[PDB]
Amino acid sequence: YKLFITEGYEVGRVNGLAVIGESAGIVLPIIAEVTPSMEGRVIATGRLQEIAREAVMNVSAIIKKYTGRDISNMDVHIQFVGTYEGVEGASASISIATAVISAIEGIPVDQSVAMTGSLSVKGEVLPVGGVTQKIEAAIQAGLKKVIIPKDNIDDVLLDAEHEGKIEVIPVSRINEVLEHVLEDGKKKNRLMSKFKELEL
Amino acid sequence: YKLFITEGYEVGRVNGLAVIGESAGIVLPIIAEVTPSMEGRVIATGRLQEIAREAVMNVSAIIKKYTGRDISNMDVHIQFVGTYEGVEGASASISIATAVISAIEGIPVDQSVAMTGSLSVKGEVLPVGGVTQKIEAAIQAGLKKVIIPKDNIDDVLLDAEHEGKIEVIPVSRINEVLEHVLEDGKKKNRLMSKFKELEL
Amino acid sequence: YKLFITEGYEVGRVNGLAVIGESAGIVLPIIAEVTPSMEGRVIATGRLQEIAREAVMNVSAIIKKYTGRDISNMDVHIQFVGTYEGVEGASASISIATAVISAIEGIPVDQSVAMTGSLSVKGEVLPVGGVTQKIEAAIQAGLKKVIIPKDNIDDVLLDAEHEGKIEVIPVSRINEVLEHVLEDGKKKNRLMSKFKELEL
Amino acid sequence: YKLFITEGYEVGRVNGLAVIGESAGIVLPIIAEVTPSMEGRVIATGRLQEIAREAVMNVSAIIKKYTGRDISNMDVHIQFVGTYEGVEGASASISIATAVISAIEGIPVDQSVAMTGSLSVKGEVLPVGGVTQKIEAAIQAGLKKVIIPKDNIDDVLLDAEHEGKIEVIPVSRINEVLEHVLEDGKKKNRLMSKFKELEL
Amino acid sequence: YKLFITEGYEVGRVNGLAVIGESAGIVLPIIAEVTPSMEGRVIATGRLQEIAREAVMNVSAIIKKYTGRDISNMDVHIQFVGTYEGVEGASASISIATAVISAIEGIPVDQSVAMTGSLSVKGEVLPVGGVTQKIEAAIQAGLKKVIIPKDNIDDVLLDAEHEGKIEVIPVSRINEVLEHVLEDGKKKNRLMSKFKELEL
Amino acid sequence: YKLFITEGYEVGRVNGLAVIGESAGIVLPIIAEVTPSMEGRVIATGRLQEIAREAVMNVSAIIKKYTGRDISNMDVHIQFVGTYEGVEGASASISIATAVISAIEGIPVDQSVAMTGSLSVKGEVLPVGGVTQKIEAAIQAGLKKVIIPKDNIDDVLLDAEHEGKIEVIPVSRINEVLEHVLEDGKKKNRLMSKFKELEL
Repeated sequence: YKLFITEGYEVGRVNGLAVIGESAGIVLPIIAEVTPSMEGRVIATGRLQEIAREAVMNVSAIIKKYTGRDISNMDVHIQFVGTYEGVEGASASISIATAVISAIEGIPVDQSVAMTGSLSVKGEVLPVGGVTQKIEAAIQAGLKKVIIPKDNIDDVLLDAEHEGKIEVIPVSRINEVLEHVLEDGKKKNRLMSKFKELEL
Repeated sequence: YKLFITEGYEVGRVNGLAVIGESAGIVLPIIAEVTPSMEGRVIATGRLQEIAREAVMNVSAIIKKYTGRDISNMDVHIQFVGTYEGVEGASASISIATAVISAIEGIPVDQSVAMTGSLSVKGEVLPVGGVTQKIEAAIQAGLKKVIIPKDNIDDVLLDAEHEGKIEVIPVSRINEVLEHVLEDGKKKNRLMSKFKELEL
Repeated sequence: YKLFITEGYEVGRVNGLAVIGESAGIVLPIIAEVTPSMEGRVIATGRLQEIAREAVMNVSAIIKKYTGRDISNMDVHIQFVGTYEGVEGASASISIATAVISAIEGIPVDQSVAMTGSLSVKGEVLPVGGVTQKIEAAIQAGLKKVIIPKDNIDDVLLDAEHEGKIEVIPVSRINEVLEHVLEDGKKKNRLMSKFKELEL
Repeated sequence: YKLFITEGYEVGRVNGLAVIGESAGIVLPIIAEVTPSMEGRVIATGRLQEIAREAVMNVSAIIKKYTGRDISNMDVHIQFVGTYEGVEGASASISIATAVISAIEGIPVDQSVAMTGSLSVKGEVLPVGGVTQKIEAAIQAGLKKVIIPKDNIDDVLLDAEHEGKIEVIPVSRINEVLEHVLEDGKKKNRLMSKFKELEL
Repeated sequence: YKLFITEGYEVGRVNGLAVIGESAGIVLPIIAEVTPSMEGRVIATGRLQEIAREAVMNVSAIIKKYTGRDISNMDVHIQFVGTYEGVEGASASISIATAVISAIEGIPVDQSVAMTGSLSVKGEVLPVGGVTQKIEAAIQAGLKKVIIPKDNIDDVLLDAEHEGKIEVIPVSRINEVLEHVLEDGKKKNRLMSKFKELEL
Repeated sequence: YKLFITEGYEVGRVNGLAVIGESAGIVLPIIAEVTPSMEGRVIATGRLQEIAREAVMNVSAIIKKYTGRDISNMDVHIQFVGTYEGVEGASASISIATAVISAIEGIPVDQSVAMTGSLSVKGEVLPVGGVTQKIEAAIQAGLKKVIIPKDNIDDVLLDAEHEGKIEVIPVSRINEVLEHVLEDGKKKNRLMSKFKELEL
């Protein structure tokens, strides 16, 4: 069995990438759900819960500023699939942020893409460590694409036999991640129109 | 004596399956109780407490989204019957989730069924390890049925003399687990009507 | 001297039974005290502290559900009298649970009774090991009665000269334990009226 | 030199009695200090640290119940004077409990008294072993009085030439120990008034 | 070479005295360092590590009570210079305590002084064994002064040719040790003002 | 073959010097590795493991105080190359400390240097025994430089034909050792800037 899905589209689920130990990359699937708060809470358990809370608060800024969704009045649940000891996740991970936006908007995410990067409260995608290791993991998982921060493109020390078993997609801003992973359709179009101010 | 019940119906109690060491499967009975919080707490003690907290938070998402029960304002108590060293439980175990739903709704669970699987916050049943070992344990316990994730059906390496001393029931979503284990009646019917949106 | 009391009534004190090694039964007196929390804590030290924490959390469910006492806002102190190496106690021991209920309610417990059994969060008394050894210990201690789980009645391999130097009282639920050990009076009557829903 | 003081009054210091080997009694002076926690801690090091932690938790119940002092928000330091191999101390020792009450209340303790006994969380003084050996040690140390549990009075196998080189004071409850060892004055009177409910 | 410094001032370093075998005194230099804990730890290795842990916990009581320093949130490192087999150190050694206070406060210690004594959690200096042997060692090391507990002044069996090749300074309390060894200045004055309550 | 490298630069590896028997000096190469702790451990095996544990704890103080690295959350592995009977190593050896700093910082060490000395928790280099024997060993190994404690410069009883087949470098503090052995570059410069407070 596998803990990640590698093809097709799913709401609320993203293949993130992480590091275990110093340099063993792993695929870290995230699943998010949002519910009415019945003062909403971020609900996460386990080792990576702080990384989850930070990612949800940062994406909440962007969700409030650009889409006007009332995320402070929602409960946001973050699940990491597969509980590994000594995982390090990217702070304010873009995979968690993307999972949340997908779950709130009801727009499926491409499972054939993996991604790593740190989300700023302004919507930027900030550079992270271990990009080569994480790419290799995505290659081993048989993913088709990997999103990485622009500032980490120099940081890909592939191989000669690995370039390219995967498409690398550099990004500087969250709207770019969403263009690359959200299923095409009317809902995606409406959403992207709301981020035009972030582009500007 | 036995620590599990193997026939008839009980509110709040589910026969889960776990692994001890690498491959010794065991029946892991779960009992749940929910009380008013008099900001509710998840109360669990011992080695498997994190597995319990994760399962209750994930099922809480589904309970809030689909049934509208105010679980954040309830104390949820999770008990594992029999304290074994070096048990590994399925993350976000479906047995804990089912025990909680049974306890909140007051609908008894079939004790002749055992189950293993990981619950997603979206209501999916995700694949887990050690499925053959866990099935064997249920066979040894003289259970009649075992629920496993769909994605683990290939993972059943039974025997030739063991197929079939037990009915195997593959599942992809939590509402399926509930159809298979909750006592039939008006309360079960009302509950299942609330999950039709999960089916959809 | 003796570490246990064998006749008369005492608030907060119960003669539990345990096993040391494999089959040496011992009387394990428990004393409990509850104080305002001045977020309450369970306070226990030593080898059996986990058994104590589990028993107090399970009985807390029943105390909240049926009597409405705010036990989350109390400190609960559990003392085991006599510190023996390699004691094994019944998980979620009914003696600890009974000591707590006695201490909160201020209703003395019969010291001439010993008991063993595991408390479920639902209020059931679950079967335990070493029942013959534990009964013998109570006989040697000169106790008059012993409470055991119903499911362990077949498990009493007495002797021919030991049946009966003690009254054996089988139980299935916590309210039965309380009927058999709490001092008769108005406080006991009020309490038992609150458990009628557990009977039902 | 001597490790114990044998006359006059000192805050926070008590001459306890212990056994080394099987029957060599020794005077075991305890010194306690309490500080604001700046979630308080019990701080003890060495072989007898568990005995110390147990005694402080048990006396904390009584301190919270009867005097209302916030001991969970204090650091409690327990020192044993003289580090002897293979000392056995009375579980939940009344000497440690008395040292703590003296230190919190600022009321000096009579150094001419030694004591042994086990404190229950309810405030009782429970019987202990080796009472003759411990009394002899106090006699050899030239102490004037020794407090022992009531239930151990039969257990004093003195001599004919030793009865009485020391005053024996039997006790059943902690308030009695405090009446016998705390320096007389207004602070002692206030404190004892708070224990009247323990007498009752 | 020598393992101890015998003149001038150094932060964090104290010449303690110990016994090897039964009566061979030695100078036992201690060096301490305190760091932020980045729940602080006492870090000590080797044979005397328990003596070190005890001394640091006892001086921590005094540091918290009188100076208000948050020592529970500091890592305290204790080093013994020269690793000798079968050293016995004074329990809760005043040299370790002084090294810690010097290191936290940044106030140098006189290397021309050696000291021995046991620190109580109340700030007293308690008597210790082998005082003559330890004094002789300080004499052989060419130290100028030696601090000993008051109660050990009778215990100095010098010689006729050794009285006095060294100044003996008797002490009853820790503030006296600090008056005698800390470098004079504004920092020492501030510190000593905080101990006036210990004098009282 | 040789167990030590005598020219060029290597991360994590240092040529220390030790004594076998009374006066046979040997080159004692140390290799260190640091890993995330996945509460870190010092991992060392064999005869010199205590010397290794002491050196790592002392250098940890300096690493925490001056560079802010979280070494308590790292596993530190210390290997001694060549297992000789009856080696004596310098307590808190500066070679082990240097190997650790090199491994954490990723800055190679000059293999043409050997060193001996004891590290204080304050960062001083303390004198050690057998300096002549150790220097001779480095000469025989064909090393180019040897670092020794300042206080041992009088202790070099070379020869007339041995002065100088090697450069002797006296040191008083750890930052001096690092200036002399770490490969020049930006990483070394950054590190040395953090020790300026140790110089001061």
